[PDB]
Amino acid sequence: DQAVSKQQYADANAAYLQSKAAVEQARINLRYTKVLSPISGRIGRSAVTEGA
Amino acid sequence: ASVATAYLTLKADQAQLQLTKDTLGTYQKSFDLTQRSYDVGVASALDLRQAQT
Repeated sequence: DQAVSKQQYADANAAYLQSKAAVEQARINLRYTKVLSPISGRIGRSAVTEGA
Repeated sequence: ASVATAYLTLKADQAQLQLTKDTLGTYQKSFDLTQRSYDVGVASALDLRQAQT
């Protein structure tokens, strides 16, 4: 409707994309703490046990 | 002299009537822009009331 001009939309869109990047960083850090196998194969024993 | 002053004040009041009508048009455009910016929640119900006044 061109009641709030394009620059005040562009900086808000930049803030939205920076918040998406911060949530994607936090989603990576919460994708860790459940450590995934990098590759598939036969696994050895746990060096540290449940509690270390 | 009286008919000259009466004709000139008639022209002046018609000219400023046209200008007041144009300001009413611009105020109405400000009001429906603020009403568009009020429904989705950018502007509260205070700027809308100022534009309405």
